Amino acid sequence: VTLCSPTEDDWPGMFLLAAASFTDFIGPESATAWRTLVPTDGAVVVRDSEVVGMALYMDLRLTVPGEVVLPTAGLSFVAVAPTHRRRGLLRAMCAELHRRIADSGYPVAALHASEGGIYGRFGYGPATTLHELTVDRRFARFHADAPGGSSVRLVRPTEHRGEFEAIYERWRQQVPGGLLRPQVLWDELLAEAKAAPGGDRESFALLHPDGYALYRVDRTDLKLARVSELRAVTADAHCALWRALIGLDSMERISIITHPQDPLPHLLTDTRLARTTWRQDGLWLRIMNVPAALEARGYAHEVGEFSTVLEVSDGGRFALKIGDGRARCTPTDAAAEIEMDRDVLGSLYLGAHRASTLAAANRLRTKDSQLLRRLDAAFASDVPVQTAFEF
Amino acid sequence: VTLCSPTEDDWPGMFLLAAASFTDFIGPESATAWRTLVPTDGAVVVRDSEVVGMALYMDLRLTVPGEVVLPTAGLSFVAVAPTHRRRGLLRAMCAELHRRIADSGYPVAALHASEGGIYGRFGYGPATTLHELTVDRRFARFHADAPGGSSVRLVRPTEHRGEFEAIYERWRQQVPGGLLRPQVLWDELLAEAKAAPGGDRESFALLHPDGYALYRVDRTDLKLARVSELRAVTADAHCALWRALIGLDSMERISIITHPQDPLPHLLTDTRLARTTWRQDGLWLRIMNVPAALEARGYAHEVGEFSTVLEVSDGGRFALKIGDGRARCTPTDAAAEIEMDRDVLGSLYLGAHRASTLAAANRLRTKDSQLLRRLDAAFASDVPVQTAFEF
Amino acid sequence: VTLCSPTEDDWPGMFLLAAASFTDFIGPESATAWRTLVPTDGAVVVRDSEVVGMALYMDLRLTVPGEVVLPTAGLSFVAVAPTHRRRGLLRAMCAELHRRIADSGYPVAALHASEGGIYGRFGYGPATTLHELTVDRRFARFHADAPGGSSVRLVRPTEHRGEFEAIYERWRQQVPGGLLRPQVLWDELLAEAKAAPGGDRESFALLHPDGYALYRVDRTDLKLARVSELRAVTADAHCALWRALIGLDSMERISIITHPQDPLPHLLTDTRLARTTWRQDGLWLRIMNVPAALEARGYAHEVGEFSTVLEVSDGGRFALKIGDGRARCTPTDAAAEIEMDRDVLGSLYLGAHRASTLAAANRLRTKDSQLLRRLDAAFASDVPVQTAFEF
Amino acid sequence: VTLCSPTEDDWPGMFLLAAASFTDFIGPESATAWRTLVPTDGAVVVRDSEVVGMALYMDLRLTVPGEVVLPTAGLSFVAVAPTHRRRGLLRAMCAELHRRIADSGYPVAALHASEGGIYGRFGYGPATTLHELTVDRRFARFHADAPGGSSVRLVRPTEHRGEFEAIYERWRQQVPGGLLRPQVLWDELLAEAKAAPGGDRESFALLHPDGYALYRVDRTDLKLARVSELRAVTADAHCALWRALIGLDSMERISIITHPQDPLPHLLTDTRLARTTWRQDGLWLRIMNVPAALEARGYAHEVGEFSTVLEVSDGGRFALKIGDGRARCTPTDAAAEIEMDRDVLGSLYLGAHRASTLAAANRLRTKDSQLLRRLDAAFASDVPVQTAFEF
Ligand SMILES: O=C(CCCN1CC=C(n2c(=O)[nH]c3ccccc32)CC1)c1ccc(F)cc1
Ligand SMILES: O=C(CCCN1CC=C(n2c(=O)[nH]c3ccccc32)CC1)c1ccc(F)cc1
Ligand SMILES: O=C(CCCN1CC=C(n2c(=O)[nH]c3ccccc32)CC1)c1ccc(F)cc1
Ligand SMILES: O=C(CCCN1CC=C(n2c(=O)[nH]c3ccccc32)CC1)c1ccc(F)cc1
Repeated sequence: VTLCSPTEDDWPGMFLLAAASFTDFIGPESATAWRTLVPTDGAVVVRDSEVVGMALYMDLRLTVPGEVVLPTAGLSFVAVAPTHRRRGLLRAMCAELHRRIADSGYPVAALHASEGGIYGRFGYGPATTLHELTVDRRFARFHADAPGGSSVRLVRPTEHRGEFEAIYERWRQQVPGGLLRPQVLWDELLAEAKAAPGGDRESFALLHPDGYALYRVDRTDLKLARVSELRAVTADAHCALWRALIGLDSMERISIITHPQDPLPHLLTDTRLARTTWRQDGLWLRIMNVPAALEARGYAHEVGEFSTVLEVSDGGRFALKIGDGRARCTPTDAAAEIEMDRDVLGSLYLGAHRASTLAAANRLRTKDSQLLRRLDAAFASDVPVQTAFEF
Repeated sequence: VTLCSPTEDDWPGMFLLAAASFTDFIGPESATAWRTLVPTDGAVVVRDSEVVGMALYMDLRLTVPGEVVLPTAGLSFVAVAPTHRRRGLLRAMCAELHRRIADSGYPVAALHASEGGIYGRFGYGPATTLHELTVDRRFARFHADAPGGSSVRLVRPTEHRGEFEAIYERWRQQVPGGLLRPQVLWDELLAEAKAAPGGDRESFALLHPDGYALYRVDRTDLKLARVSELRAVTADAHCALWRALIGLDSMERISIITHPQDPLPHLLTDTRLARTTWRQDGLWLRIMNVPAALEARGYAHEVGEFSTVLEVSDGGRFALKIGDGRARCTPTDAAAEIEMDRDVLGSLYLGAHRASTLAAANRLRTKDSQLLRRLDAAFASDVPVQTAFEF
Repeated sequence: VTLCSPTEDDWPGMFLLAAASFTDFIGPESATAWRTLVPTDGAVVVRDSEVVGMALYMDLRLTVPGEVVLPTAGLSFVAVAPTHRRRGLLRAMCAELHRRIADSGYPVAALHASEGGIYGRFGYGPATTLHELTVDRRFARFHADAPGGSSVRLVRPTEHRGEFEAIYERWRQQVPGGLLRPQVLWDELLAEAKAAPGGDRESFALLHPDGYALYRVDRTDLKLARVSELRAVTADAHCALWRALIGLDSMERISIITHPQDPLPHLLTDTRLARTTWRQDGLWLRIMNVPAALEARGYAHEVGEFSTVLEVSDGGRFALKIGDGRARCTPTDAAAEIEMDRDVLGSLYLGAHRASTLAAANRLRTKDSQLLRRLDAAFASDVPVQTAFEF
Repeated sequence: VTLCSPTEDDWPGMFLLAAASFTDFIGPESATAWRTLVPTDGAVVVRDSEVVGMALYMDLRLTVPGEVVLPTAGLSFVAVAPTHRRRGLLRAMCAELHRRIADSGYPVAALHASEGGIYGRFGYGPATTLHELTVDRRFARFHADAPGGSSVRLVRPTEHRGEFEAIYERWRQQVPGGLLRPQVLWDELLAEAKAAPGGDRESFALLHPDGYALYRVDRTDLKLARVSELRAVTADAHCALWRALIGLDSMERISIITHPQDPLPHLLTDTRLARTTWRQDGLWLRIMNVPAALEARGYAHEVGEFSTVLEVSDGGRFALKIGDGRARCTPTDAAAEIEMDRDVLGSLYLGAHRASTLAAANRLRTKDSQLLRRLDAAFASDVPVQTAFEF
């Protein structure tokens, strides 16, 4: 019907659509807390009267390679009523928000995808990889070389908020994929930590000066401990926390949603005991401003200075010069040496996907295999890309 | 009791131990064919009279980064009788074969591990990663950018041996992890292709000028096609074969044991449809001669010349200079800048594991983070490491 | 229609009824081998022309407490056509065979029951207990006290028939529940040992001078080894064989159908690792001649001489005197002190069930609790009752 | 760090360790009620400041054969923080409590084991056997001989506390394994009887003058009734209650955790319908004072007077004379005829395990098989050993 910024009167209608669209809907109280991260004009609704479509973005701070922090539009709360499918409501809402996001001066937008087949056509590429490890801790023995053969304390999460906040803040600034976690999201996290009748069990924390793990026993599998979050600033902290987790003698299995480069398997005499049980796209990126994004991040120092011409499909053509870990990215009408869709650049941006891999799928086109190797090396992240928290 | 090279009289006793030790035992006829790959003095047995221990190596040819082919001792048929456990028979047999392998002039030994917790202590490190992808082909749609939007033929494997041989030979020479597949292993492969009463179903082949896929419907899950092997020399061949496999309209799912950098997910509009259902160590490497191995392989051209001192624990100390994609590796008593166990070098050698990841687990020790980045970049493989065939 | 001893012409019709009645039917060749154990007049058929009912008994030798061996009628191959149910054919056939068995001079009849609710009314009581133990052998560690901390050999069963025969013969004579295993059943056992296409895997043997285990990997669960049979004459042999079985390092689990008093759990540091996964009635006994049966077996020496009057319902009344491990059992019309149905006496006879337990269910009636304790102690078996082989 | 009796200030720290260690943790309110059973100096904590280890014992009254009631130290609430494993904290805490328990004058200590591989080395032997029976009540028909072919009432548990208390008190005094159930544990039991939102369903009671059953429908399997507790003083009460339970016509299955000698199967025309679905060690015993324990219990009258010399490993050597159902147990330096570890004596003490079975595992050593038979008969319990309630 019409596409508008919602009034205060629209939010009950938005909560109804949310409840009907999201099985994990956090409820009106929690949703109202997350609103404090939505700027003025950060939300659109379609009315037919009742809300049949909604989408918004939150003001986020995303760490990219080089420990550079970018202002980031975090898309969220995106729903079309089941009564109004195949009516181009998602396309209309995504076009309006992208317009507002671009005009506001955000260099990147980000989201978590409900399905993998939807956001590629709006220029979002999967930029981090979720990697679930399940450890059969009954067989787990630490390698002779593993650090810390206690510095770790078993604590109530709500009693050590200050220490978790300070450790997380250090973590998010040093890791590509890191997000600033504002105070309202700490309020929400520590509320979810407590037990619920017929719901999740009590959360516990393992606290080190340079890391923490939040974990809870699974609702139904009482021999599975699920680590909701492990933030370690040092290798010593990461090993110490895993020694403590393998010490949960009443559990058969410890599971964590981590990143592909988690060193956990190498801490054990049997690397195979850390089984990959699940893999999925994590954070998705849409590069809003190609030159601003490419100039902002740091590049591998190991690759020698090189120049090329990059065309993003309907996204501009640029003279790209990378040397001394920095990029210069300027307008040109010179012949393109590399072509890709905007989504592909998003997938390269945090170093989670190799240019060579995307080239092999013809998502990235060049006639120079030397240029491909140089892109691969340059866009690689020294610190492996991790996922911060879902939004 | 005693450790000897087996006589012809010992092989029936070895087949009994094999049958009792290996649920996948290929049987005496097939085992006798695989013997033709075992050199004179390539086998040891422990007798108590009956065979209570055995181990052997086969003469293999392994492709490493730089399209360099190394003579490789492939350990196989390693068994201790259940009556003679915890008697140091494995250690005795592994020490004797390694002695023979080293003296024979092999720069590397390789194996497939029955368990992950066993071969690390004998200096084997996991060097390739098996990555099972399962595609729900009912939802699978190819991306607009994907090549070849037919060059592929559905054929009987036994009728196109010459073409499979020629395609495989091109594949194995261009890919790190590639093994020469001798004639006896082609005889064995095409025998396993045929249907067995109460066994596997008939194997089919999809044949392209520059690639093939061997597949069969699963024994019990009649909606699952299992790709036993897909060898593609070009991206066009890889895409064409996957278009054909997604055309198996009577199947719900196509599964393949592939490598982490398989571009398949990027060929689809929904990358998530190519689900990682399983991950395990593939080929394990023991570097027998550190300087011969390190000098033999090619290194990334992107990293500028650098020099360091590498100590392998009880494996020598070496002045290591890497530049122009080549390494020089000479004896030194100069202070070590990098320390690691022999197994760790095996894990780095084909580029499947990052020095940075192993350093984070303290399996690789240095005080210079710049040196770590340079090792990471140098040991990286341009062509992603794949697994050839199990032995 | 009519009840007759079958002619040679009837056996094809009997094999058809067998095939249709028994999913485990051994087939006409094996059935013809088992016939050699059926005496002249050991079989009845009901014809309607076609066979609609059959039953037979084999000449067996059953060991009872005191190492006494009784001639035993082993009922088997009992079937009523699905076309002729609820026509009293089973009752007619059981009455005729029991008549022949009694007149032939057998003191006891025995069977394995297809269902638990059928044979009680014909005077059969469950006399042995099948107890399946499943060991998670990955955690299994032997106790410091366990014997034999090798005497055991891994062998092909067919190559050591003489040794298995000799060990079994010693076992069956010393254990209540022991059956003589004739030559035709050894022929049949060693034929079932070999692998079958789309059937069972190859059987292996662990051979000690004073015991053997026959085992095979499960058809479908390739991490489960099933022990079909373990016959140990000494505790040393039993422990040595279990050390070897726990040495099957490619298995997660070892299962055995054993007896409730199997000492296996006490050999381990964690008794709980030997899990009871299944329990069922094994051998069923019908006491044909009460005085002959009661006088034949040995009794506990620990109980002092006592006298009572036992009435079996429609089975006679007897003055029963037990002292010095022997019983005298003579006719009397004196008042009964103990009453029970014939089936209950069968359940007491091998010591598998306590008189006190059966009394608590009112299956055994007396007004003297002292008499109950004395029966309990007297009928107890020093050597625990085991099950020999199914028939 | 240090091992102390806890102050009131320590109990919040103990509740945190409890919550993190025990998935079935009863919560601080219930735990505070169970404290009333812990004597002054009945608890130890290890502090590192925070609680990293705890253990306590409760004052219990345990019935042993001969209807003799022993003061019993019931170990419970035993936990080591996952941060402080493999630091000998359990050994230190168990040594201190055993010292206090011995000095206080308890002849026996008892516990329920979280795992089977832990308490044997501290002298605890499994002394009762939990036996789960599952009845498919749709097929269940009572035998002609079964008593009571109504005396039973369906009631709300909270309304008949006095009658349950009085029946239980009669039960616990007449059965080996019986525990006095104090008022606080009746308060706790009847609170657990009520329904919980997203928790257990409402409990019902079947009440007979001489027995009760407490049962509830399973949370998730709505065709399974679980009997939490059935206490029957007479066989008539036991049968009447089972007739009522088989009358739960909306259920497919009735399950109960009972003892191996439960007469239930013998009440049915098909004994096989009472399936053993689970078997585990119940109560564990550590004999603190060998002579006090052995002299306290009654022995079988059926065995004639005999004398032997018993050595408990690091537990004393004793002249043991058993006659007229009583034992005299005095110091001696005479040659040992029987040797066993302390844990083994615990396993024999309530008659749940036969000396012959433990001898077959070499956990009990003698050279006289006649002595073995006499021990077997003497330590046997006339009334079968049952399990009271878990602690
Ligand atoms: O509603 C959102 C975004 C929140 C997305 N959620 C995504 C992730 C979360 N969760 C988890 O990660 N595990 C959970 C289990 C139960 C419930 C929620 C879980 C929580 C948030 C919202 C609402 C109103 C706004 F203005 C702006 C935004
Ligand atoms: O026995 C071997 C090594 C073969 C290892 N196998 C390892 C891998 C194989 N397989 C598969 O990959 N899938 C299979 C399914 C059923 C049976 C075998 C399968 C086949 C070979 C041997 C025997 C005698 C020698 F002298 C030297 C060596
Ligand atoms: O047919 C019988 C009695 C045999 C009863 N069976 C009962 C037990 C056996 N089996 C097992 O124990 N496991 C088996 C697996 C597959 C097939 C058979 C199995 C084998 C025998 C027979 C036939 C003709 C006669 F004259 C007299 C008697
Ligand atoms: O915490 C204990 C011992 C209690 C052991 N539990 C063991 C057995 C029980 N349970 C069951 O049997 N089924 C249950 C289901 C849900 C919750 C508890 C269940 C309850 C008690 C304690 C606490 C403080 C003390 F001072 C002294 C002692």
